[PDB]
Amino acid sequence: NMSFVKETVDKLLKGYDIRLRPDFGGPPVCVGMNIDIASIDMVSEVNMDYTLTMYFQQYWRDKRLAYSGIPLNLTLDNRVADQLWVPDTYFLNDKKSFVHGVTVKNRMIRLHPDGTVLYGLRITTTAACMMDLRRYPLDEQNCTLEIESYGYTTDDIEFYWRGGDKAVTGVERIELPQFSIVEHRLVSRNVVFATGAYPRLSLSFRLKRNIGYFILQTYMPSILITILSWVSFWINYDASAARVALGITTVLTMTTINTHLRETLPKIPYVKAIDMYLMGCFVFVFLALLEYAFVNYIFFGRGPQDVNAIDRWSRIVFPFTFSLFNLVYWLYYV
Amino acid sequence: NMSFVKETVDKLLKGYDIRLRPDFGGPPVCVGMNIDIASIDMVSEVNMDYTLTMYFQQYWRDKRLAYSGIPLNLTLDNRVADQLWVPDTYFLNDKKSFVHGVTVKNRMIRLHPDGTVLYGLRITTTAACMMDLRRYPLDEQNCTLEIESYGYTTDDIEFYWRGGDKAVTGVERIELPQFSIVEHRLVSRNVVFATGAYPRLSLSFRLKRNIGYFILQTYMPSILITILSWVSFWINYDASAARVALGITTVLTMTTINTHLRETLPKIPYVKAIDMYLMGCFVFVFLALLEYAFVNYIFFGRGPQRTDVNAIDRWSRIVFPFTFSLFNLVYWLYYV
Amino acid sequence: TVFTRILDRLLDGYDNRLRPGLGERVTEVKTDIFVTSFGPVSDHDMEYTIDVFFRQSWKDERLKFKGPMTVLRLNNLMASKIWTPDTFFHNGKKSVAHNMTMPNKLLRITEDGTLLYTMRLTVRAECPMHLEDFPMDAHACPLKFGSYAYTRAEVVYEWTREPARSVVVAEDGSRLNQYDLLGQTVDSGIVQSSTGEYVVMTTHFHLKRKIGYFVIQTYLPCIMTVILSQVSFWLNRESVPARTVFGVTTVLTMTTLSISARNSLPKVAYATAMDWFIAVCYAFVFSALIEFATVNYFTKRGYAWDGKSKTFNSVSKIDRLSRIAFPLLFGIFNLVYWATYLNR
Amino acid sequence: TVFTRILDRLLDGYDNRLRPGLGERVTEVKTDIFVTSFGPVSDHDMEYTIDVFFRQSWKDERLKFKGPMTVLRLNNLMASKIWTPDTFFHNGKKSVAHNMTMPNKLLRITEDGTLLYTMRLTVRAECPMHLEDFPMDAHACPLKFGSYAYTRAEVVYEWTREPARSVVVAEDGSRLNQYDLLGQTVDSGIVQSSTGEYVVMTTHFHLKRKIGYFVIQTYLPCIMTVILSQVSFWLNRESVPARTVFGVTTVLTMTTLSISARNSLPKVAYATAMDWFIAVCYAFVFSALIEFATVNYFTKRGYAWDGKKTFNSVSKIDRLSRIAFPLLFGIFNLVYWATYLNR
Amino acid sequence: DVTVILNNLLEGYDNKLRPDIGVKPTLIHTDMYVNSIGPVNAINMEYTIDIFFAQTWYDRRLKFNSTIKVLRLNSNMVGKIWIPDTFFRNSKKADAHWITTPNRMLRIWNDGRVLYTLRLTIDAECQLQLHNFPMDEHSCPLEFSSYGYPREEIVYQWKRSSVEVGDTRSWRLYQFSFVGLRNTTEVVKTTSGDYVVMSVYFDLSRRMGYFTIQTYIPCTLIVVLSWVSFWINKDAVPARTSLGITTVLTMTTLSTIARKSLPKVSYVTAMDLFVSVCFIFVFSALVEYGTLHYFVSNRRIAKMDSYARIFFPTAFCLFNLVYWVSYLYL
Amino acid sequence: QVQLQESGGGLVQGSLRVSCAASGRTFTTYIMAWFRQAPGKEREFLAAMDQGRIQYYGDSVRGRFTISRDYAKNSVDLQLDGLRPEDTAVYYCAAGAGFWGLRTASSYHYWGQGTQVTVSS
Ligand SMILES: *[C@@H]1O[C@H](CO)[C@@H](O[C@@H]2O[C@H](CO)[C@@H](O[C@@H]3O[C@H](CO[C@H]4O[C@H](CO)[C@@H](O)[C@H](O[C@H]5O[C@H](CO)[C@@H](O)[C@H](O)[C@@H]5O)[C@@H]4O)[C@@H](O)[C@H](O[C@H]4O[C@H](CO)[C@@H](O)[C@H](O)[C@@H]4O)[C@@H]3O)[C@H](O)[C@H]2NC(C)=O)[C@H](O)[C@H]1NC(C)=O
Ligand SMILES: *[C@@H]1O[C@H](CO)[C@@H](O[C@@H]2O[C@H](CO)[C@@H](O[C@@H]3O[C@H](CO[C@H]4O[C@H](CO)[C@@H](O)[C@H](O[C@H]5O[C@H](CO)[C@@H](O)[C@H](O)[C@@H]5O)[C@@H]4O)[C@@H](O)[C@H](O[C@H]4O[C@H](CO)[C@@H](O)[C@H](O)[C@@H]4O)[C@@H]3O)[C@H](O)[C@H]2NC(C)=O)[C@H](O)[C@H]1NC(C)=O
Ligand SMILES: CCCCCCCC(=O)OC[C@H](COP(=O)(O)O[C@@H]1[C@H](O)[C@H](O)[C@@H](OP(=O)(O)O)[C@H](OP(=O)(O)O)[C@H]1O)OC(=O)CCCCCCC
Ligand SMILES: CCCCCCCC(=O)OC[C@H](COP(=O)(O)O[C@@H]1[C@H](O)[C@H](O)[C@@H](OP(=O)(O)O)[C@H](OP(=O)(O)O)[C@H]1O)OC(=O)CCCCCCC
Repeated sequence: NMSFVKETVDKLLKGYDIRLRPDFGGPPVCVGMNIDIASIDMVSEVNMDYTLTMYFQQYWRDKRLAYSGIPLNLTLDNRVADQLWVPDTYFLNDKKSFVHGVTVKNRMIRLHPDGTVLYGLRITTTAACMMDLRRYPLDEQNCTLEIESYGYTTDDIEFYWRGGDKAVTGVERIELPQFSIVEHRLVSRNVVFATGAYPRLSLSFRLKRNIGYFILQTYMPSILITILSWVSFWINYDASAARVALGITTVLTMTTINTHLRETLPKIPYVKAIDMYLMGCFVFVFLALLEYAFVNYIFFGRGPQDVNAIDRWSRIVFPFTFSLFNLVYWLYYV
Repeated sequence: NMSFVKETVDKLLKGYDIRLRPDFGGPPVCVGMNIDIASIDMVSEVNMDYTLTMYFQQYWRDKRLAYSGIPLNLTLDNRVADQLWVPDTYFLNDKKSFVHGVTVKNRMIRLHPDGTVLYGLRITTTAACMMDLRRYPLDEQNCTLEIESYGYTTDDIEFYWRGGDKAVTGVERIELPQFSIVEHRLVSRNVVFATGAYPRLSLSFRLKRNIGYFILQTYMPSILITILSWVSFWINYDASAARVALGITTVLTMTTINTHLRETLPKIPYVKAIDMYLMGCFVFVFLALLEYAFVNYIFFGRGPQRTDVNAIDRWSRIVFPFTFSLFNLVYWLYYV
Repeated sequence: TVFTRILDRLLDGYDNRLRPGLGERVTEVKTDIFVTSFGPVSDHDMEYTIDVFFRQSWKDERLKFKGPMTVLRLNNLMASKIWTPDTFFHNGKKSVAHNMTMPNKLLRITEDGTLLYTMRLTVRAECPMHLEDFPMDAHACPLKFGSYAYTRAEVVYEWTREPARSVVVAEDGSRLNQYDLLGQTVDSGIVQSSTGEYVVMTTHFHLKRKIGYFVIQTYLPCIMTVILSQVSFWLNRESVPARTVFGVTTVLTMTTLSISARNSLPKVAYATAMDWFIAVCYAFVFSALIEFATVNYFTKRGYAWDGKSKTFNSVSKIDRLSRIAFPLLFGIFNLVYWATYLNR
Repeated sequence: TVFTRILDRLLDGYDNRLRPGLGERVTEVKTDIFVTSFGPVSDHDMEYTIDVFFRQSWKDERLKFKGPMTVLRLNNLMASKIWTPDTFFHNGKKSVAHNMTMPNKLLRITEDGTLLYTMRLTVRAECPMHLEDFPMDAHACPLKFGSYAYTRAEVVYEWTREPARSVVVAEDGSRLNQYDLLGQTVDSGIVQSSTGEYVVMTTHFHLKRKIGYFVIQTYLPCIMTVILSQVSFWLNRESVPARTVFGVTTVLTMTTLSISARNSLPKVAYATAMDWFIAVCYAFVFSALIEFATVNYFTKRGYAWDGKKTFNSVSKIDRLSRIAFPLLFGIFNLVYWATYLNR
Repeated sequence: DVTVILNNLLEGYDNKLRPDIGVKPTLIHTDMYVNSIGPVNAINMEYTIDIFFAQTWYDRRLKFNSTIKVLRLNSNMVGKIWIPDTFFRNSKKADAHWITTPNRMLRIWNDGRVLYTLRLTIDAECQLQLHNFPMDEHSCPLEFSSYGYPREEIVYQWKRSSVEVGDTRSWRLYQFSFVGLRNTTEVVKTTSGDYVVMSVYFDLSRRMGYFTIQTYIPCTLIVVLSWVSFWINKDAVPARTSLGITTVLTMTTLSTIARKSLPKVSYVTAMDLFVSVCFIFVFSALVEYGTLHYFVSNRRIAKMDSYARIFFPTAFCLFNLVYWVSYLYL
Repeated sequence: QVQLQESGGGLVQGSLRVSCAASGRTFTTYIMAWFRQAPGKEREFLAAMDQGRIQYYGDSVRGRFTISRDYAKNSVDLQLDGLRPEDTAVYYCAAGAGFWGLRTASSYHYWGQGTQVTVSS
């Protein structure tokens, strides 16, 4: 009942060599993979990576572990995985990863009577993404997980997603705070190196960024500070201290919006879509204060050698030009 | 000189079962504690913790480890501690701790010819003490370290402090940049869980916060901003763009002082008693700005309807330094 | 010598690689949790830390003995020689099994083979948060555990006592800053994974955020800046530089409070209940500056009333209206705002 | 069964503590590096992350065999039972050998005893950067690796190919924000030490910082602040609260932008080329208010010019400042951006 | 040949027993090559140091007589030979290097002399007495001794070349400069016993030029900003008030940033006395106009602008003569 | 406006599958649950499923009724197996974040409209 099962397992590993690939001279072993994703923890633009937690599982058939007589599937302790052959699959994106160890090292060995063995891992990995943030924050991203064998080439090991396109599950359950997983793909290909041609699988996501965080923090005050630079056109030209002070305060606020948003974001060498907007709204803010110096120079500087017409012109023109600026901006990047 | 010492040490380890404490079926074993503190590294109010680096020693006797013929206290390599029973003492406050491992793992085994064995660890621990910051930064906290065995109850193991007044040394030689250690206490007691009754020793440090950092960074700018809000009483009431621009700049500064003092502090749902002061000094700033609107409404709104503008300014020049002096009298005698 | 050969007899024909009764019956593992310190709940990572004494009791048939002691209180090395159920945490992110100064595990064997195996764990578990009523929200943080490799037909988890009394939180070990643990709810569930059905034990810690910090640092500056922007209604209409410096600066104050209070939060796309308050309080400050632009457009003169009194400007009807309207409408909005969200 | 009996014969009488050819010859370890991602260079820590496949091949006479296979690929259990050269990085700070899901190593034995041993490492090496031309500066971040216990007379490192073709980077794995990886330059060397002389393989990755972040975050806010202070020369001379608010605020902004520009840099105690820009741009800002203090010392009237008594003139030194101060700031931008865009 | 020698040295060798365990204390000659002294963390009162630590000691259990004359070995023999329990006494964090192999090294000569060196980075500890900041100087120590073996069992000793300093130009000393090097030998008395403690003292002065262009240049040029108001007309009461109160606002901004770079000590540094007196001269400038506007307009004083144009640049420059001489030179 | 529109059978002798399609809000992070209310005004818990696919069942129904969510289509499905005539009641579809919940009806702030499931003997 039970001691026969101990006697079976003790002579499966009697004379077992964990340095030999299964059918070491013969055909390559086929390792089928199956990923059940728990969560995606953080998607960092500063560190250019993402954290992925997943149930990473591997089927392969090993004839040296084939038993007979016992009809059930031998669910063994995780410590027997140190006494078996397992594939050396790694991740090229892998910055810092760990197999969970509470309350034990989360491994599973499930032997089948034909020799099929399941090796499941619960892995929290930190895979890298170089992100194209040139349309930030109105952009789509593409984050990839690059599974590949390390020491066995395509003549020693083969990879395939198990279940076709239903291999990776749990993607629909992922609710990210500022992204939205549109589509995931499963790619199988062989990647050549100087040492050999190794098989590679690729899980890859498409992350469309939600924009409601930046409408609240970045776009809506940048609109309304630009609008409050237009109060000086409804104020007479004699009020020098009034029209300067609202023009000085509106170039200060666009500065403090830019300094608070440069601390959030990484050291990108290009100009983002939000930097085109903040420097774009800064022009309409700064032209509203050049406008008073144009008015003050005409009346008080070139006086003895219209003043109401320039203000009356710009009351319609600068709201029309800024509304035209948003029409060009919000239709290009969206 | 060497061959006889090798025979005795290999005899003590022969047949030695490390799964059994000394007197496994008999009386409990006494384990005496002895802590030599290197330093207290940082006491973070944000994470509500403190880092303690200490030399941690344990005396107990083991009659399986008794030898004869050698007058020397045999100090062995630290790898023999994997082959001896050592107590499973744990720290209940412990968030994250590690035994230092340079250039070897900092353990020691010093056998004695009557069975006594010294086991000494060099532990850096991060223990969790929760803080009551209702008197910040004029407060006193205390922070404890709860030494306790895990697997053995009070019917299997006993703890005591070796020299229960002078067990923990090196407390007076700790330099903390914010804190001044007033005293330390050693308490030996028992705790009762669902599994059994366990022996527990506690090392507690009553920390008093030095306040010289906060006078020069928080209080004296809050004093001198509030005094500069009073310059708009010696300014004529016709100067509308002067008395307003002085007060509006002054309500900005009390806002921006609060922005730095919410960044450096944890998120606790009460008034931290530096916010008794800053919200209080914000009122003296905000009432100085309401004073001009009281002036500006009487002279220009209640003016043509015919009640002394110069008397309101002369009243505020006396009252507002007198009221702010009484504010510091109540504040610095309540919290000190 | 006597107790050594009792333990060596238990390990003669014992195999720790296989479940007790691997081909006969299921393995009931009774579980008990003593939460010492329900640690700090990180808002930005949407997680929480918890320290427990995670207890596991089950019967092993092969570890029967007859000796002097009725129960063997043994070392933690023998726990690595006996079958231990592979319990993992379904929502754990990065959790620590403590080993200072020794691995904090106790193994107790009674004389009928019933094992008692407890271990001290620091668990950093995931808590899905719904921040639509931030900061006045309350939410449940689950602690969910089950076997990793062994299914319902192999290992079934149970609670040692009645499940309302099977998870005990310590009194003195609170270790919370914002939240307030109102109580726990203990339940039990079943998954359908790609490898079978697993018995899942579950504890739900029901937290409620105290709003004391977020009133002080956000709401009271936002309320009193609206109270600032209404003071310029009481200033005279001829002080055009005084009210322009007054009005635009309180917009800069509300701009600073908008972007700084949003930082102390995750980056969700919806609008939190604090963000509804800051947006409307910005609109009172925004409308107070547009109020002066209407006053400035109808001033018709440039000089003010000298005290000895030429024609002068009357106090405008739109300023005497907004002294009454805008302080009242902000007080009515606080009755609407604070009764909508504190009632929830 | 057959290959189990082969691998046992290789490890019978084998000593993993002695060098191959211990008294006979000198071990010749041929090295190769495939850089997967030249990771983010840390400016504050003066380090750089590099993710490689460090490859080292040598010949062990004791591991000969004759069997069914010429080159038998192995699990890396046997890599710990066989002598491997103790290659360490001379400027590595804290690097990681990856252990997911196994140790990422491979040991391949040929039938003449030639060993192929590779391993995937994340080297966080040390790059000494002289930031005197910040941010228009170029650097050469080195990888230096050699043996640790065996001297020049016992082990000799080489490259597997021609040396410039050995260290090869990937075509898509850049992983850089600020820096251009403008190729590299490898070189061999010998580092004498109190214990002996060791063979050192050097590799200098030549980097150049992209300028475009600091333009839109420091240079463009500082230039448009100097222009903002020079807006005030086109006003009248009697609006004293108007021109003062131009004067004080642009000093506040250039004080704020000077502090916010150092924060993207370590705390070295000298003046970078960005700091020379802000200090001169602060001089044009501060001189605009000293210009107004000169004008207000000469104004002599409190009332402005009516649209319809004697009035006040247009302050002849304001006309000179309208010409000279945009000119001298334009001349300085010609001198600044031509001197530092050559180094 | 050499395999025969190595298995004879380990035949009957007990690595738990100190050499000469009942004869005499084990004399150990230590050596140290300081590769780099990294970032001196002023806030945490740390400093990172990379040193190559070497030790020689005689061991009569490892004697052989052969033609090989030296046994140059990897780190594989370190786990089979007695290695001293040298710990760094003031190390907050210390890590040996394990990439790619263990970076340890072991020679054995035929007379029993054993050389052992390893690569170590140490986040050591030194209490920075930050009086006279940022004009001060420190001597941050690095201390080591045996852990379990007292003075009667292990005695340390320096060699001829005790501490060998590298190039000093590839170090991460940013605000500091390596000016000196000092060693000592002392015996501490802890509870376990007397331990011979080696100690290396690294003298570090200041590269001062960072805090000039970050606090001193902004604080001086904003004190001069308040001096502009005295040359600006008397009856410009919105402008003179905006000169005064806004200059105070950026003094409060600069006062916070200077304290941020240094830890939260309670005493007053030389940085603090400069910022506070520069805050006083900005404080005094607005109070000067408050008395001037009240006595003249709201009812000598009519020349007090002419007096403040001379006295306030004089009082600030005479303060700098007191400050910069007595804190740098004396 | 969130509308938990239900569907499924209302006349059965035989298995049944009552469905509940959601609209207006993604309930991936929420908990969607099934309730029962007999004539007699007693809301009774039947089934619930967490975000992490964990099935909580009532005591009288553990083993008969099987819950299964579809996280893409935003729906929850109750599989009715072995319908005794005592289960003739109105089945409600709830969707909440359970605070003091997963058994309490007052922890679900989104509701279906009801389905008269009648078992005839
Ligand atoms: C994010 O970014 C990632 C990375 O760039 C994107 O992933 C890419 O996705 C596309 C679309 O799925 C991939 O293209 C496919 O590749 C597969 C694999 O081909 C391999 O295996 C074949 C046998 O199974 C073999 O025949 C192939 O050899 C051919 O292709 C190579 C290509 O270089 C060529 O050199 C050879 O000469 C051969 O021609 C190869 O070894 C391939 O099977 C696919 O072809 C199918 O689909 C196309 C239509 O897409 C159809 O026309 C064909 O008839 C066939 O049915 C297809 O080429 C690509 O490989 C992925 N890139 C990488 C680096 O892996 C991802 O799409 C981005 N978005 C998201 C949301 O993730
Ligand atoms: C930091 O803050 C913490 C928390 O406030 C402080 O911790 C507490 O410190 C006090 C001392 O200041 C501790 O009290 C002492 O406990 C000992 C324990 O003795 C044990 O053994 C006895 C037999 O030898 C036994 O009788 C005791 O049982 C009694 O006490 C327990 C509680 O401990 C109680 O449940 C029982 O019913 C009994 O009453 C116990 O097992 C006790 O001996 C001390 O009593 C002596 O001293 C008091 C005066 O202090 C005197 O009145 C008594 O007559 C007797 O002489 C005393 O009660 C307390 O246990 C600590 N609590 C915790 C949770 O750790 C800490 O001190 C602070 N540090 C600083 C520096 O301020
Ligand atoms: C947010 C507020 C928006 C207000 C938008 C208001 C848009 C709009 O149309 O305003 C016009 C007017 C403003 O009047 P207001 O009191 O500001 O200005 C007086 C008005 O012009 C008189 O007609 C003048 O006297 P008169 O010619 O010699 O007889 C008087 O001159 P003097 O005394 O200097 O000699 C002026 O001061 O408003 C209303 O009357 C009430 C409107 C209530 C609107 C309420 C809307 C909520
Ligand atoms: C940093 C700048 C420092 C400038 C220091 C300058 C120091 C210095 O000596 O200035 C004097 C003078 C300023 O002249 P400015 O136009 O400012 O002032 C007029 C001048 O004083 C006339 O003499 C007055 O007329 P009057 O005959 O009395 O009736 C006239 O009175 P009114 O019209 O109000 O009735 C004043 O407005 O400058 C120059 O002439 C050219 C200097 C070019 C200097 C160019 C420097 C760039």
